[PDB]
Parts: sequence; structure tokens; C-alpha cells
Amino acid sequence: QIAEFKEAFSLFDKDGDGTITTKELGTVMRSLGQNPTEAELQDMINEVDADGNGTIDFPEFLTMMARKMKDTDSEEEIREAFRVFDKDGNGYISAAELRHVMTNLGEKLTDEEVDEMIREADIDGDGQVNYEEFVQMMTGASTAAGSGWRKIKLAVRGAQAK
Ligand SMILES: [Ca+2]
Ligand SMILES: [Ca+2]
Ligand SMILES: [Ca+2]
Ligand SMILES: [Ca+2]
Repeated sequence: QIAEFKEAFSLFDKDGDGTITTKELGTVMRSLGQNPTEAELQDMINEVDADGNGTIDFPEFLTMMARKMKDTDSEEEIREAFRVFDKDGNGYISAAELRHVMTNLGEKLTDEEVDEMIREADIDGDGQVNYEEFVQMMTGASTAAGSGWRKIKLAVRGAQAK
């Protein structure tokens, strides 16, 4: 239940200082195939700042992304992820896209890691992850590589405001 947030933040702050600056969130959102501007950063920060210092605290961020609960379901975030991942939007995610997404954020991953991820997310084993199966990662992926999909999903889920 809380693990989602714990990891969502853990993967966010790499310095592990106990806060997130415009720099972090900036690259985090920009690494998701988006083009965030200074306004977006300053906005979010000032939007998640209870004191007004220009920094993201521990509970602050949690509350910010927590707003997602407001939505009837997490479908929006889900589709949004698989949608932002597929640069071509062909309807499937290739090792390339996923890899770039992990590397961009700065998530050290090995050939085996990504390989297994796609191997688990792809039942047909066509080297492409579809949405239909992509959602299955949350339907009992305990034995699967749900880990990776979770981290990436959390980053792309929190990176946004919706
Ligand atoms: Ca920081
Ligand atoms: Ca603060
Ligand atoms: Ca593709
Ligand atoms: Ca497939």
C-alpha cells in the first residue's frame, strides 16, 4: 500500500538527502519523453510547498501525487505510461523505448533486467509489450518482473499532476 510511495520517491531522489529540487523533477519529467519548462517546475514546487522554500519535502510529494486517488481509477495513469513509453505509439513497447526510459531516469539496468522485463510483459514473446498484457502486470505479477514496471510506472505516474 505504502510501498508504492516509498519506491516512487526512492527512485526520484538519487542524492537521498530527503528532498527534491526542480532539477530532479525536471529531468524526471523530461526523461519521460516530455518537454518540461522552468514554469512547470516552479509551478509544481510552489504547488507542493507548504512553507514556500522552493523544495519538495517527503510528505509534500506524497500528497501531490496522492491527488491521483481523486480519480475514479488509476486507468488514466496506466494508459498514460504505456502511451508515453511508445514513442511511435504503434500500440506496443519495444526494448529500445523501455530501455531509454530506464537509462534516461538514471536507473542502472543490465541486459538481463530489461530482457526479463519484456519476456514477462510479452506473453507472445514478440519483443513488444502491449497494453492488454501491460495491465496484467498488476493482476498478479508477483513472480513476474513487476518490480521494474512498478518503478517506471511510479515515476511516470508521479511525474504528472493527474
Ligand atoms: Ca535533491
Ligand atoms: Ca519543503
Ligand atoms: Ca515500439
Ligand atoms: Ca505482445
